Amino acid sequence: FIMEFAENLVLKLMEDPKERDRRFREHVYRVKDRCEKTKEMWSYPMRPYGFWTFERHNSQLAWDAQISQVPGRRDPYDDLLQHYS
Amino acid sequence: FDLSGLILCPVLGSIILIFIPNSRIRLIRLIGLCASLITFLYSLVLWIQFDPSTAKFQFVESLRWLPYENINLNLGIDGLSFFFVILTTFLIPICILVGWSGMRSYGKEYIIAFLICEFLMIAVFCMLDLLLFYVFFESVLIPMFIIIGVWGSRQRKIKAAYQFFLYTLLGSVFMLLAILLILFQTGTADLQISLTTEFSERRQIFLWIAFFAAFAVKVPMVPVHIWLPEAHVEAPTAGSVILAGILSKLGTYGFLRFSIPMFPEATLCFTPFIYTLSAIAIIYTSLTTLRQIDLKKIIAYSSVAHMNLVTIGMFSLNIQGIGGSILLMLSHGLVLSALFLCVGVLYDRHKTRLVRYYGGLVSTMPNFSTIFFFFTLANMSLPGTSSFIGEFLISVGAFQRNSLVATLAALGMILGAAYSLWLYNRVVSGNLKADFLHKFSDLNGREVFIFIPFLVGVVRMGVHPKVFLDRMHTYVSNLVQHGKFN
Repeated sequence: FIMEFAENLVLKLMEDPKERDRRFREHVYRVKDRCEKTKEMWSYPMRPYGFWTFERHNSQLAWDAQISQVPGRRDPYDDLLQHYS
Repeated sequence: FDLSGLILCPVLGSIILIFIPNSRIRLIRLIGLCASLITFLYSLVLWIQFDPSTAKFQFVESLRWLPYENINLNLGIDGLSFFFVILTTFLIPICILVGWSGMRSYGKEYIIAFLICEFLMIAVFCMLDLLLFYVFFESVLIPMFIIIGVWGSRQRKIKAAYQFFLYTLLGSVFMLLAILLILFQTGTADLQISLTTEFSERRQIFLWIAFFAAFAVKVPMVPVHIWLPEAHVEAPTAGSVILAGILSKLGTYGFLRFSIPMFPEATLCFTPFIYTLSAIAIIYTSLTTLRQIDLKKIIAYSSVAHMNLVTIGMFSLNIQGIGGSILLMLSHGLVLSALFLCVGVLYDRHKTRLVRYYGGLVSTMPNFSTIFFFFTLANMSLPGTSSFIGEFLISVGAFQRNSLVATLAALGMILGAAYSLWLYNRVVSGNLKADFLHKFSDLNGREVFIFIPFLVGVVRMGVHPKVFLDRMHTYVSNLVQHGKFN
């Protein structure tokens, strides 16, 4: 009965071939999906397309529109007309 | 019973030794030996649960190293790496057992370095990720260099360590370039995807060239073998055992795993190149082993010749050739370890390596003479030994592939039966030189026990190689069948 117990213990050891194959397939599919995702992540250029339209990059326009009435940068005719009216 | 547990066993013992005072040398030795033996038994339990039927990697474990870029840590075995894992795990406790007598002078750093090396070896052989495999591949460089430099016999240890480090670093660096190129091309470093993805013929040629350079630094070929004899000569006996039976086998493992199946067309294109390199290396290295004066140099050049036989046996892309290559890898690890242990015993007794001083050791060391004769026979590849099994299977594959290179490799039989016999006769046979050596002692209990597993392993793998052969036929068949679909 010692050999029978040893065989049962060895069978309790090892791994289920069905579970091993399923895990292998799942792991390979996951790696393939993630690697194509990382390749498309790397494919993007460093300079974005819309960077010239971004609000953060176009920060001078708002400030200068706010500050356009300061005497240091006024159009002379604007000052003339505001004096006239 | 998992590979992560196998990797973590040396770590716990290493930490325990790090946090123990150096004055408790008995405790340090006992704990290191216990950790090594526990890891060996754990690896054996992993052996009694290995499935030789499937071709998939058996105990696949996934850990999150980098969630992006697909460099997650994958731990797995398939049948080829497995016997190397067992070999390293078995050979580590032998290294601690060797320095048992004078371990206080060595200190706990010796055992800590060897345990860290064991950790690195298990990590290398249990890996399904190319980048992490390279990481540990080059990690093994630290402990061996430190061992050679710190515990070398004489001042040439500095030059030997420098040569070893520089050669291995250059090879590893070119391999790193190739691996990063593969990563950028494929999007992942996973072994399964790298095997199932194509490469351009020019890209295959360049990547294979880089990998071949990296691995040929490890496995000694014609131009890059000169660093190995000096490294063995200047390293301690345990360091020589490790460097002979572990690191070269690492190199040939990496080559066989990542070069042959990944780049089939490149391997076919470069197959005559490695055949001629291996034949030239075998003949030249055996002939230069014949005219040598240092024991460590003799066994180191024998290592070079047999490793070149291994690499001549892999591109014989058939079951016989590849199985013989793997079997002779294991057998040569055992035989090199045993021969370097014998030379280390001789050096520890009488602090010299030249064979001019030695002679007539039958009358004073009969057990050592018997052990040395058996292991010189194993190096010679006498029938009924594991080295013979590997060599004959390699020659069968080489004759099925290319008769000329098979004959050139078989010419190594005559030369290997020459220097082995002549060295054994010089050292053991003859009359005592009482003027040079006049006090002698035979092998003691510790050394005799150390030699016991080597004899049993060699005899079992030679007389009945069925277990080792059947544990890898599936992987060998799948590896040869990888390129084709017919």
